Amino acid sequence: PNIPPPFTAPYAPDDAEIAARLLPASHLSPPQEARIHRTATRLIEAIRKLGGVEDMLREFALSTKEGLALMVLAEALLRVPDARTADQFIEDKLGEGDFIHHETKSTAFLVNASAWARVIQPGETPDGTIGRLVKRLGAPAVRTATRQAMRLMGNHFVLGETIEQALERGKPGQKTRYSFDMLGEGARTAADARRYFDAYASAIETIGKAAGNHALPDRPGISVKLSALHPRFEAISRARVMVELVPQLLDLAQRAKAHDLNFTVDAEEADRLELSLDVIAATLADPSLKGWDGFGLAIQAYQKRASAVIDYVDALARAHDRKLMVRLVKGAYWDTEIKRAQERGLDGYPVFTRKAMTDLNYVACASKLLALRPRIFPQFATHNALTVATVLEMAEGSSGFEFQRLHGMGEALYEQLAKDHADIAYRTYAPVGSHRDLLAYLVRRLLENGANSSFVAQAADYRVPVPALLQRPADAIVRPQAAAHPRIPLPCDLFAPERRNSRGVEFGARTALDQLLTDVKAEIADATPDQAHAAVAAARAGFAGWSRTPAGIRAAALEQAAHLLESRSAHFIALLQREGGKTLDDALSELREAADFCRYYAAQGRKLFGSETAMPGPTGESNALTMRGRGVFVAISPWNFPLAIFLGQVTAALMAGNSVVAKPAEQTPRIAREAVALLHEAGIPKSALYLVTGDGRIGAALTAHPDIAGVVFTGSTEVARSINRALAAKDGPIVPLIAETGGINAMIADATALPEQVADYVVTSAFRSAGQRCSALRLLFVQEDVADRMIEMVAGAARELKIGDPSDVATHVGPVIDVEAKQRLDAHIARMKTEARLHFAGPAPEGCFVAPHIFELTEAGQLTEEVFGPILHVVRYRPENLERVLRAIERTGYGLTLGVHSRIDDSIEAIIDRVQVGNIYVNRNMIGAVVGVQPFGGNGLSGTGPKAGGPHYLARFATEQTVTINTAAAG
Amino acid sequence: IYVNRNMIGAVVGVQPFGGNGLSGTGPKAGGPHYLARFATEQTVTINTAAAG
Amino acid sequence: KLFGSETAMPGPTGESNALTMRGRGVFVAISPWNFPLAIFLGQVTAALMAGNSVVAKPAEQTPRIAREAVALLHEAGIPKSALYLVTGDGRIGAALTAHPDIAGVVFTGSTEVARSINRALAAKD
Amino acid sequence: AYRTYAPVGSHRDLLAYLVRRLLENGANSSFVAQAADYRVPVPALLQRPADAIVRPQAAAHPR
Ligand SMILES: Cc1cc2nc3c(=O)[nH]c(=O)nc-3n(C[C@H](O)[C@H](O)[C@H](O)COP(=O)(O)OP(=O)(O)OC[C@H]3O[C@@H](n4cnc5c(N)ncnc54)[C@H](O)[C@@H]3O)c2cc1C
Ligand SMILES: Cc1cc2nc3c(=O)[nH]c(=O)nc-3n(C[C@H](O)[C@H](O)[C@H](O)COP(=O)(O)OP(=O)(O)OC[C@H]3O[C@@H](n4cnc5c(N)ncnc54)[C@H](O)[C@@H]3O)c2cc1C
Repeated sequence: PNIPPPFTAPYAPDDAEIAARLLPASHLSPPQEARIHRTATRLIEAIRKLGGVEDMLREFALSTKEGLALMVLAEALLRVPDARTADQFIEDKLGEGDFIHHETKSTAFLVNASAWARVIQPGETPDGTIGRLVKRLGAPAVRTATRQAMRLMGNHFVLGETIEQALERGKPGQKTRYSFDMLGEGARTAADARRYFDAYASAIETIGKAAGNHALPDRPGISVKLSALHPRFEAISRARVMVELVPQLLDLAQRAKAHDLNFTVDAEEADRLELSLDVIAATLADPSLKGWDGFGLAIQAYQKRASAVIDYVDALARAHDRKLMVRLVKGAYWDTEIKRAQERGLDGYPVFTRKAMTDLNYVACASKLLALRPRIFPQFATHNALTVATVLEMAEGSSGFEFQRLHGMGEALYEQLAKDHADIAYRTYAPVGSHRDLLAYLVRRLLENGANSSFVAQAADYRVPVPALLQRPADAIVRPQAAAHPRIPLPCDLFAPERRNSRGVEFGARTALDQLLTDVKAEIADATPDQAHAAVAAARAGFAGWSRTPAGIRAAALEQAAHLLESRSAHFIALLQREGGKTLDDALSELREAADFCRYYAAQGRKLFGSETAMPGPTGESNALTMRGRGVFVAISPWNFPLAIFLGQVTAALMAGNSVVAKPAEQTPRIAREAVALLHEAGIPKSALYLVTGDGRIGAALTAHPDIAGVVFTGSTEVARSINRALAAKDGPIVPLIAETGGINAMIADATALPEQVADYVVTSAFRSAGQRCSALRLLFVQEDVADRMIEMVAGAARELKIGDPSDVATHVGPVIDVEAKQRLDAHIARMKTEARLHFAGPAPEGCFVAPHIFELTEAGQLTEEVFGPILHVVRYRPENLERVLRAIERTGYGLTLGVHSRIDDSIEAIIDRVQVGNIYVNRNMIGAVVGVQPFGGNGLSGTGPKAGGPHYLARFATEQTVTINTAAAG
Repeated sequence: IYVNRNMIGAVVGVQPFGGNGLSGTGPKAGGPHYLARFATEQTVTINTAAAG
Repeated sequence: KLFGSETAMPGPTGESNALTMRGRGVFVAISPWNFPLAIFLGQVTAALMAGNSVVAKPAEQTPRIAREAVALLHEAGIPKSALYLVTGDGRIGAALTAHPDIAGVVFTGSTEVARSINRALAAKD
Repeated sequence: AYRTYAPVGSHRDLLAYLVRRLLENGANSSFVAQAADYRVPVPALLQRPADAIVRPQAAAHPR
């Protein structure tokens, strides 16, 4: 049969339609249900008859953060050479003080062994995760919880500083009772991708030398992650991924085949499904994998596409005439998928949103997989007693499949299953790898053991009666229309009923990305000072009628502008790419933001200007407060968000009842002209909105005009002051100036932060849009104990960014706006090269490009200007010198964005309390403020306020009027 | 604006008082838009996904 | 109502977004002779309420009431370090408003003086 | 100094004693029960009685 086409199932179909088929098909005869019920009751009875992570979380009532901190402290304590020394520490030091120090050191130990190896003053304020733990449970219970974490870490994990040390520790002249769930994921650098490859290769040899003499399926397996093997494993980098990753995955599959092992490609996020299936298919196709039945992959039942992934895998197996071992799981990234679909404004969720639907689809999928025997050998990975009992019933035997579990979970379940059914096979995986890969793995692990819907958690809570654990999924759903979770809105309804959300696109769905790429590919004289003056006068004339147009009618025009923007998204995205130099995601994002500005100011507009506010007062008198347009606003906009900031400023002014003269940046008048024509078409009268183009001279003519009633300006600090001076110089009214200006934006990362995550956030914040965002990271402060690893990881990550033509989908970093910008940037770079350590200087293509650069400074004071390009500055610091760091941030006088990366709530809160920055971003990137979600704007040298996209913005464009009427003659 | 009564003696919280043009910048003293002008906004955005 | 608590913003799951309002810094309060108690206290307590510290310069003709008011505020709970009274002419007012460390001016008085204050502010770097 | 008492007697007198004993160990307001529930932070166990009452008129239980 034919090799199947590239996988392209619909990403997020409707749950009800799926439920309409799954509900009737799940029906079981009374004797089938009786067997299921009995088997499952027995399994749970055994479960409720050792210790696991969930038990520790439940016993001390620990959050996932606290669980994490104790397990990290436990691993550090287990690696102390002399056990008595750890014992001394636990009793004498732990819980007595140095709470943050212990948490910081034990976490740093995971990337910098040297870091972990003092005298504690009494009466120390208990802060940090551990100190807060101690205030809550008492120091003695914390010691007890750490010792339990120590038994868990020592018994359920195979760990070392290096893979060689992990592998040596996990050794059995016999066979290992465990398959390896390797720790690695998401290479950030080319060197990370090689390290993980070598770890996998080394693991396979160790596993091989101890594999026993039986045939599959009774040989050990290894689990592998595509993201570990390639530093840009993403849909937009598919071309380079097919060429680079496939040979590497092939090399490991071959090494595995030589020991006749089970080799399994793990399933990761929904946006990587298609790409992974492409990688897997091309790899499987190689003739070198013939005559071996161990190749396989995981398939996630929580996805709506799961059943189609099974069809695809089967056709693949028939086309190449292979036997595959296929792992069926529910799925480990549920929270991530919900969040991403909301952020990306998708039209639905790739996963089910009711737990019972996952459970339903898992059983339907198991049923399908069982009938693909013997070509497919199904592996059912679950620790759910009901799921196990149900799959066992459907198999009608015990041959041709196995179950799977993770070391430290499901032990009692599968022991009992083995007693009641001697021919049952189950595979046990152990997590194996290096300390530097532990944190990322622990976080994912802890979300499921801490989940309340989790079977493992409930079974361990004796409040939950056994029969509750045995509810059939079909009886929890009942009706197809109930399939979706009622308390989780679709992304388009995220703000309902306040306003509609703009639509995004899933780049990981090739149908969506291809169409978007296709639609997009398918798509000005200056003004004289006299024309600018005529513009003001014409706007002054149109003001009277526009200010008196009812607020509902002004709002309707904004909402219609939003609708037309989204309807013509391809036209505007094409402009943003060609005139703005933006990558596809930046342009799409800008388009969304422009439409979000319209709907949001429209909604705030009705609330603010829709009706008067009655003031309390004496009887026989009415007092009403209203807000009226001010006059003609002059809107001056920058080149870097030439559509969204342009429209945000303009539609705010219009919404408040002002007429507008808008002057866009010299570099981007075409998009501004398309925007203005669009507003006119949406309902803005020709007499309320005028576009005037030209240089700073034209801008200065507008702002010097005696008849204007206010200025809204976004741009350089220097120009804002001159505008402010030109206004204050007039003898007329003092008009409002709203000025959003630059920043020297810092980020603080401590040693409790995950270095791979921070690296991601730093790369994005500093280098996305070639650093041409006002919110961009300019200055990273990183704690010395993790500084070398963090810097190396950011540098290695920056080197994987494709720089080039913005219209190419694979491009990460497009050109800077113009030659003058490139000249200023290249001059700062030349200076920094003689002044500070160069950690990275990327290769730029010929043309208007500047590549990411990373410099380390001796001190923050060496950075004195905002440099508007892809250039990161790094300062390493000592933990006790945080005060010097905070002062260094205060000293610039700026205050736009600040990033904070830390596990420690008390440190985060101490930083928030201290700084005056407009936008603080904790444990995520510092860019992409969402309208109505992150009201965006800074203070000090960074801006005047109020914040754009927030609830205090519109009022500033208007003036108040109080009407007081003596009503006593009416009675 | 005062209709069929005198033009003086604005009462705090009843007649938010203050003018525009050459008469003032705003916001009106004794009204609900006054305090905000003396303050600055701060947005704190926290990724809480690790907590669950 | 305004500073008592943060405003939760709508947003995606797995993320919190809170809007707060903080003091700006040092406010200079300049008040006229014609409502020497109420406009003095209106401007002063508003700035204080918003979380700013205040340097208040009353009109030359009415410092005695201004001093009694400031003393009364201290006694009612305003720390000495949050509120200071400076008396003198327009030149003293001009000293306060030209100072590079102040975070805002609240002014009631003549149109001509407002412009000169506004010019002195815009002149700063 | 502290004195420790042991329950001493015959089986025929146990049931009546156990019932009374079990009402206090099972009580949610019970200090012993709360201290053994790690959900309850140590500072909660240390609330002074006078601060739970606050006002004389609140002395009686409202429900
Ligand atoms: C050996 C092994 C290997 C694995 N490999 C992978 C892999 O490569 N990729 C991967 O993604 N997973 C993988 N998993 C699965 C993941 O790690 C979890 O263990 C698994 O999802 C838990 O399922 P369950 O039957 O044990 O538990 P349960 O408590 O029955 O099921 C919990 C699951 O339900 C789902 N869920 C929770 N809430 C909702 C909701 N509101 N709506 C819809 N669904 C919901 C989630 O998927 C959650 O994990 C693997 C598991 C094992 C044991
Ligand atoms: C050695 C010993 C001998 C004892 N002998 C006697 C005896 O002879 N007669 C006798 O009656 N008790 C006796 N008790 C007391 C009784 O057995 C309980 O042990 C005691 O009341 C618990 O108090 P506490 O300080 O340990 O615990 P706590 O948890 O502090 O206090 C619980 C007590 O609060 C009271 N209480 C609970 N709810 C309310 C409420 N809503 N309003 C008002 N009060 C409330 C009850 O008295 C309850 O026992 C004795 C206790 C001991 C240890």
